[PDB]
Amino acid sequence: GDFEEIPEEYL
Amino acid sequence: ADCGLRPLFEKKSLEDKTERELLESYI
Amino acid sequence: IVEGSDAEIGMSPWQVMLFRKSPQELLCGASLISDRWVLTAAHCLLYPPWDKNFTENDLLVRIGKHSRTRYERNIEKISMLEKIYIHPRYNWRENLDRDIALMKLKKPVAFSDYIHPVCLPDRETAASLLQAGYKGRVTGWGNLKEGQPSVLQVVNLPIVERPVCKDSTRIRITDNMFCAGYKPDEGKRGDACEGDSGGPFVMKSPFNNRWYQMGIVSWGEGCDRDGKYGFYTHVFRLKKWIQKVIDQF
Ligand SMILES: N=C(N)c1ccc(CNC(=O)[C@@H]2CCCN2C(=O)CCC2CCCCC2)cc1
Ligand code: NA
Ligand code: NA
Repeated sequence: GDFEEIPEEYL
Repeated sequence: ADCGLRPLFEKKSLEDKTERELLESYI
Repeated sequence: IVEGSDAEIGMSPWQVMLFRKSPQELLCGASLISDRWVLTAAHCLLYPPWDKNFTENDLLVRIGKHSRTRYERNIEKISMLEKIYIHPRYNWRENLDRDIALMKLKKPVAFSDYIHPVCLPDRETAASLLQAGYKGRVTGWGNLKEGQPSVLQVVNLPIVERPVCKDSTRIRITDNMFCAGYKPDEGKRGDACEGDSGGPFVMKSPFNNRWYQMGIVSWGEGCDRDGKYGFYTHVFRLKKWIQKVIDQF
């Protein structure tokens, strides 16, 4: 849930 | 090699707030 | 972690968070044992009764973290998995015997003030330190009770003698496990919990002042229940397998 979005680069 | 030595504690000779609890149990 | 406290910055620089890509969420704890290898609980990855079978591409490891939810820019490092290695005699069918797995990183992580590996025990350190009454330390971002913490939590817990471990449960306990926790009348309390899985139980050697990971958070009935104890994978017992895997991969 409540997680800050990570850099799209790591996905 | 360098394992298990924390840059912000052991490497600076600083102790964290509760590690002595562990030491004191090692009787 | 139940009845622990907020970690100090840098207090557990080997702490790793296993993180789901989609939906993005914490899955488990883990530990850094070198610049390219992470250690965790097998059940973090493979548990068929819950239809859990993650593969490399499902997952990331986040290293150097303190806050649970925040993206800690310029401090955490996030890594992709090359390969997951599960103990081949991991007993998910009965009691979680040999609850251990390695994860190899696609690229090595850079050490820093917040990122540093933990030592794995040698037979003598293990024999020295794995005694009833001797306290270790467990860390994690799991449940605060049977909600969830803002930052990494820490709690120190005594190793419990094996007959008390055995007599607290109906599960069949093996030599590849140990249990830890205060007895009901000992006054103090604390435990690992859901979410703490795969994280390290560590001890500071009095012989050379280094931290060793003696255990992996594995299982428990409830969290911080009176007369119940947290169970941990015995890392030294399975070191042979560890060394094999790393030695040949
Ligand atoms: N210290 C604690 N109290 C603690 C620590 C970690 C965990 C998370 N682990 C788990 O939830 C594991 C996964 C399979 C069922 N499970 C359990 O703990 C329930 C009891 C298990 C059931 C399978 C045989 C071994 C004991 C749960 C509790
Ligand atoms: Na029993
Ligand atoms: Na308990």
